[PDB]
Amino acid sequence: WGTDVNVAACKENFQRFLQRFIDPEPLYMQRLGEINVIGEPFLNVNCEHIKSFDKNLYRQLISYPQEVIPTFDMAVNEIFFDRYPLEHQIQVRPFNALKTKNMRNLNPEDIDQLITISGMVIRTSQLIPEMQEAFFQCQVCAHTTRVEMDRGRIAEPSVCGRCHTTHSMALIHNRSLFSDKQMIKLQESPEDMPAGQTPHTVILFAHNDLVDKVQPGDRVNVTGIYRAVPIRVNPRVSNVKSVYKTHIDVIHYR
Amino acid sequence: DVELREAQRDYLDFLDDEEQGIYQSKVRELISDNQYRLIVNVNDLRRKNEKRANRLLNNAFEELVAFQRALKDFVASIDATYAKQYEEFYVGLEGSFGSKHVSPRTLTSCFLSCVVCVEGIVTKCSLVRPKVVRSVHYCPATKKTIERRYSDLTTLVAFPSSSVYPTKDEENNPLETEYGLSVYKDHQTITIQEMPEKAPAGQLPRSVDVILDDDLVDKAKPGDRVQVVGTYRCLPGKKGGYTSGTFRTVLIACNVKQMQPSFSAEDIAKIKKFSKTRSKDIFDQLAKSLAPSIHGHDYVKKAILCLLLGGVERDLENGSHIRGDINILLIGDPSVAKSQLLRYVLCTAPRAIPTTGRGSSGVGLTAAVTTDQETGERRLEAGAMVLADRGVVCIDEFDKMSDMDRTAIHEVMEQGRVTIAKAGIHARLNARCSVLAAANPVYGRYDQYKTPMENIGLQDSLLSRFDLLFIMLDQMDPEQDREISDHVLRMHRYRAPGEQDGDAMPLGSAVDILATDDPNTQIYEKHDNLLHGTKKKKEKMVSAAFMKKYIHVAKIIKPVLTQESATYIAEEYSRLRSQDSMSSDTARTSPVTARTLETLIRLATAHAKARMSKTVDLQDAEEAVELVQYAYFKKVLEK
Amino acid sequence: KDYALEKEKVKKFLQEFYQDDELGKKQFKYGNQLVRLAHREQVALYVDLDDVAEDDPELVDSICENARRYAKLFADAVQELLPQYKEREVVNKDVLDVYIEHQYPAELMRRFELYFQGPSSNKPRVIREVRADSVGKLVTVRGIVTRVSEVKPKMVVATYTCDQCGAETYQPIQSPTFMPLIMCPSQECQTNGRLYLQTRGSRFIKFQEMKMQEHSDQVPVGNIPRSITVLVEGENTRIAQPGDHVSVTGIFLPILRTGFRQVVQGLLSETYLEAHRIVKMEELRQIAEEDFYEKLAASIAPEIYGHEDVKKALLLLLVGGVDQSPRGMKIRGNINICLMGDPGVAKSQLLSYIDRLAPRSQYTTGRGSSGGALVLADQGVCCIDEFDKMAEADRTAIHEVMEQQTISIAKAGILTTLNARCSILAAANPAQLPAALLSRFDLLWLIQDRPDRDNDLRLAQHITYVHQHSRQPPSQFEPLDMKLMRRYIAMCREKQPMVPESLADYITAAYVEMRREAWASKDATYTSARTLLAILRLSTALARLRVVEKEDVNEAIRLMEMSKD
DNA sequence: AAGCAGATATCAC
DNA sequence: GTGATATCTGCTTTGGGTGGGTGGGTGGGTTGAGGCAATA
Ligand SMILES: Nc1ncnc2c1ncn2[C@@H]1O[C@H](COP(=O)(O)OP(=O)(O)OP(=O)(O)O)[C@@H](O)[C@H]1O
Ligand SMILES: Nc1ncnc2c1ncn2[C@@H]1O[C@H](COP(=O)(O)OP(=O)(O)OP(=O)(O)O)[C@@H](O)[C@H]1O
Ligand SMILES: [Mg+2]
Ligand SMILES: [Mg+2]
Ligand SMILES: [Zn+2]
Repeated sequence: WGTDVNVAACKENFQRFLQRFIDPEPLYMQRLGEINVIGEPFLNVNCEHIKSFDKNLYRQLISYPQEVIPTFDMAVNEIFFDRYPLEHQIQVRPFNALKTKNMRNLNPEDIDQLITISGMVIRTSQLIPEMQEAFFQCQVCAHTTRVEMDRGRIAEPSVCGRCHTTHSMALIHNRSLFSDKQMIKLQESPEDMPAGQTPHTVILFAHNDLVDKVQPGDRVNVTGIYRAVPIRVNPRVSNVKSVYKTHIDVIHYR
Repeated sequence: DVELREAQRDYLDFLDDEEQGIYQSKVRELISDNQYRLIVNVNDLRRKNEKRANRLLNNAFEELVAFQRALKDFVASIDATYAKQYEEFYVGLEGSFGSKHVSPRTLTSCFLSCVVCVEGIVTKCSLVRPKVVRSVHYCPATKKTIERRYSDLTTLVAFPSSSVYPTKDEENNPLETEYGLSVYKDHQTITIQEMPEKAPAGQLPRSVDVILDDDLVDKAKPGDRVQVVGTYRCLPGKKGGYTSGTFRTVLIACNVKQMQPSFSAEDIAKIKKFSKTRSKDIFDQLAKSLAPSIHGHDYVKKAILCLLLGGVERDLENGSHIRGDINILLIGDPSVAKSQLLRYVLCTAPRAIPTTGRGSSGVGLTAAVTTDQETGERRLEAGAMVLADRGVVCIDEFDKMSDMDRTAIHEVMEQGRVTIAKAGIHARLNARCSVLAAANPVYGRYDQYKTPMENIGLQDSLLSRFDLLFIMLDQMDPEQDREISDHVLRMHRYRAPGEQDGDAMPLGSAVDILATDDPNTQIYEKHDNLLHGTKKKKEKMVSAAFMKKYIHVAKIIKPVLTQESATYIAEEYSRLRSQDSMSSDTARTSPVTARTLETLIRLATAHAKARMSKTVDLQDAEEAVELVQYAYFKKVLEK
Repeated sequence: KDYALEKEKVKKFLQEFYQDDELGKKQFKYGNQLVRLAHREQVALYVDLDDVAEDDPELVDSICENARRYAKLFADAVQELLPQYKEREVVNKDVLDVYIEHQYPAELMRRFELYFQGPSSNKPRVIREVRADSVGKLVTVRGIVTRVSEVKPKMVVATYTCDQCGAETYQPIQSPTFMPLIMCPSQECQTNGRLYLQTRGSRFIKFQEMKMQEHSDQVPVGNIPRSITVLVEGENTRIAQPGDHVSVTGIFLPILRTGFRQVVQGLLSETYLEAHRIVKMEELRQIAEEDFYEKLAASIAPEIYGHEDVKKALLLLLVGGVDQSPRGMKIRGNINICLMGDPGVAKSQLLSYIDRLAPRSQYTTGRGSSGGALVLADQGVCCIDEFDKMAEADRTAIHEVMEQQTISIAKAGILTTLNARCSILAAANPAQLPAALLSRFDLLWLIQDRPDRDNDLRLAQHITYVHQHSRQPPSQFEPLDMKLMRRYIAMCREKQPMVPESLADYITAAYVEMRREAWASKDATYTSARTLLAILRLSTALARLRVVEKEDVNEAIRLMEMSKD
């Protein structure tokens, strides 16, 4: 991977951040205590605090959110389990208090980076299930298998292990494991619009507990990762267009 | 093979004619004017080699290929560099083709692979698109270039070559296209439709599809009347290894002609002498000569002459605009020849679009959206008033148009522009036309005891947009009845010299033009006893052809207003506007406004044009004032 | 031709071309930019072909005939020269550089762009004159931008990594579509893996698509304007907006089809223009110092005669009044005027003038368009001609704009609000418009032309002169040109004058005087509480021309009472 | 041109 | 010598009007003009 990210060093740095940072008892130690009291396993962290304590950790968080955030989760989980011997492990949600970008100025250089934008919600979709683990059953011997999804691709078994028959494993859709996804359309704020131009719109994708957290009409600051995805020419071919489409993977709503 | 070589030899012999020199000189001119199409007259070819002409007209594609090869060789002989300049040289045909003169109804399968000349109206045009002729590719690794040739069913030598460009060499090394070294030619498609007057009874006109390539692109636009010389071919196609056996047919054009006067020195001298002969009588004579078959409505004819001549439009340095087009409205009782005057203008004016109030819509008047034949692109098609740009629109049954449809005419009538804001299209179309409208009063027959405003039944703004309004009344007067009856019966007794007694006009007609140039001027029409009567002939009639040439020449002049004319016009405008109840019986047909002053200026300028004068003088202003005085007031009878 | 000699010649031009700078008088125009590109303080290099023409016109001809080839040649020359012009290390390394540090195609390391600035000898064309003989050549085209797309990422080089052997594969892309790679081509995987696209190792570029249109004055008689598609990349993006007049230098190319659509389609192709350069198209104090309000008002449509006070009112609508309260709270400054009168009194001419003068404006007719112009006129002026010919739906939209300065739309229950902060200038012919609409206008001017000999004589003398000379008759003070009038209007608009405490009592005294007259008149005047706010709005507009003073209130009062007659 | 269905020759054990 | 498994061959695809309106608009395609019922 083309990243100057050492997982162990990042985890140690973030644990140090939770231990020592003081809001101008560490603030996030109090937050973890409140998490234990309440039971909601979500820790919101202000990126400005991380910047103040450590400028390298902030720079790495902004440049490589996908790699760095899970290490933050590991650090918070370890620290929390030390201080207090929960349905799920705690998940960090870094956010920026103010927008760092305008919807009109998103650029290719921002692809796969953590950004914050302000806008007004106009539409939200119904829930979309995403397969996480597939369930297979042999159509001869009824032997069952489970396969983990890997980058949107599944490795369908070719031969049953128990009876060795070939091409006998059928995917049972409703025995698989699914997670939630939601499509949201964010409209550019009236204040930031240049005079006489139609508003711009952006697509956001929310997952798991962030689905249904906003409704049409809301005015929100969204922190998330900017993504670029290829577009197929038609559903049948594997040809793609040279111009990519974009969306934002939501990490935090305000 | 041998026949092709012999044909090429014959054609080369034909173009090398210095030993009368017409085609040697034509090719030299082609070189000088930077052209790559030579128009050949088949009459000369027929004179010099009859068999070669018959083969050319009956086996068109092979013979044209040989002809173009010979032309390229001859051009190379005169100048080799020029020959290298152009990929191919084309041959166009003109003259008399005998039975090959057809219409879209008579163009049948028996003319396949033949040269034909079709006459019709252009109904549909397409966008110009490039078509690849030769492709050049370069190999960066191996540093060599390869060329490819393409052809399709539409080329002279039909072959269905592959459209896919090469991407790699026989060796795996990749290839890149040299677009600036390749060759492309313009390509366009049009439809030509049978002339409605020629169609048989009860039949909607037929149409044919034509392909224009290279220079021939954009030679014709919808609404034109054209003569296209080309070759007739069928385009057979297959799908899944199956053919229906029914094939589309196309005309591949080699020449396009329009059907702009051409002036000889003698005609120019005649026009100059006619202008010089009289000072005041030119306008009156021209107006008297306009629509001979209608018994006099003298002021209306003068107004129509002014409309045909027009004014001078002003463009100001700031960018403001003042129109020069003159609009006329005629409201009248039944059967006073309003529609006949409109039809005369339709038949005589260079660009005239007919329209009926009940048969037209705002969309059809201005412009329409639809999907492009190719790609399904939202495109615009011109309406009546845009097709009439720098022309005339004749609207009959004006009072029958819907109010919403009528409102769309205001902007064109005043500003001359059409604003299209629909289907994701934002355009400003030029519709700079003169409106000639005819209407009936609200009660059908004008009620003299009611006021003009109550009879006309139109809003003051629309009336203000008309330069002149004429109330034409049918008053039973025994002397006027005698005169009109004599004129009408003389018209109905007339029989054209060619026709025999008892002949009936046929419904429809076969193709009558047998050449591209008509095998068939005098100032005054020859006297005919029925057309003109037995009167001593003191008043002479200007002929139609001379009138068409003279009006064309006069429309280009731009008279300049002078101080004396301006003073007279200002004083007369003040008198017209101030005068309230100038006659107690008298009532105003239309309100007097600054538009009336602009109308006075326009009419004076048109009058000065008729004299071919460079300045507007007092006589022109007096004539304009007389016209406005006649038009703007009407006596109201008291019971 | 052998392209190695051409590349050497291009390098030579880039290296030893020097031009007389304004101050230095001898500077290397492109060596400095090469230094900047090497250090990455610059992205796009624009080669002016006039400079190349100075040295060797033949190379300029070659470039113009086969531009897409020479673009690559120049880019290669620049890429080869960059190392030699580098002095110091790059201060900041972004994600791509970190990926690089942690064979490569030559275009993966490229971070600059090369464009041509067309020669001055190549005069511009209209979209019609760009024909098949121009395919692959460098041309300059003029038009109006009608549509622009949001900037999007386009892939230039796709980078893959094999999960098994961990090698890297590269796929340069030069087509509107491409075929992604799947299976690793490395020897190790071949002797015995799946490829996956790495967005961090790939190179993207900013991409934009726009449509251009022909100028109306250039369309031939009885024709419809044509349009061309312009594809914009890199540093040429975000320059053009809908409505601007642009001159685009670029390369005329056909659109490549892909897949089975190559086979089905014949020898015909769609075209586009590949954009290379997009170009958009104390005496002054003394004019401002004395009688400047009278001079500016008289300069509105000088070819029109006699509407002195109406012209003064229209100037106020242009400056527009103060937008903020004394505490910074937003308040409505836009001034709405309606001109009601009988036909042929220059209402449409005055509206047409204001549209041309206003920087942002839209002219519409009662029936020329229905069910959009208001949005494009935000922060501008919306001239509504034939104001009494509109439908109820159009009337409701105008009513809501004069109230909330926004436009609300509902797409099958999906609501949306658009900014409509625009001034309304309406023209109508007296018959019957609803009173709820007429009371919203700050100034309701009834233009009545009663015939009178001397005035009609004077008007005729003016109009005849304009027809005689195509300009207004001379006067003691010369009207100011539009170019110069739009400067003062913009300059005045920057000020934000405020109304003092002291004037409160005086403005109040004027309001009751106006109210008393309205009750005494017994006519259908619309003097209400709304009138009081109108006095302030006009008073601040008058000051913005010249802290409000008693003289601005006097002018505002006089202008309004003259309107109610 | 791109991809699935069918046919079939071919390595390996 | 049988079971994969790798190679090769032929089909048909696209949305499109020469493939029909005697397939059907619950299989899917802007723009305008033209009949209805309810409307005022
Ligand atoms: N003054 C006239 N001179 C010659 N022919 C005339 C004259 N008046 C009427 N006619 C003839 O009588 C008929 C009048 O029909 P026409 O359509 O011209 O009348 P109109 O005024 O347009 O009527 P409407 O308002 O009913 O349409 C035509 O045959 C026309 O040729
Ligand atoms: N005072 C004037 N000075 C100069 N030109 C004038 C004047 N009044 C009218 N005109 C001219 O009269 C013609 C008609 O003017 P215009 O079309 O602007 O009138 P309008 O008030 O908009 O009419 P309508 O109500 O019929 O739409 C234009 O050429 C305009 O130049
Ligand atoms: Mg009639
Ligand atoms: Mg008007
Ligand atoms: Zn099994």
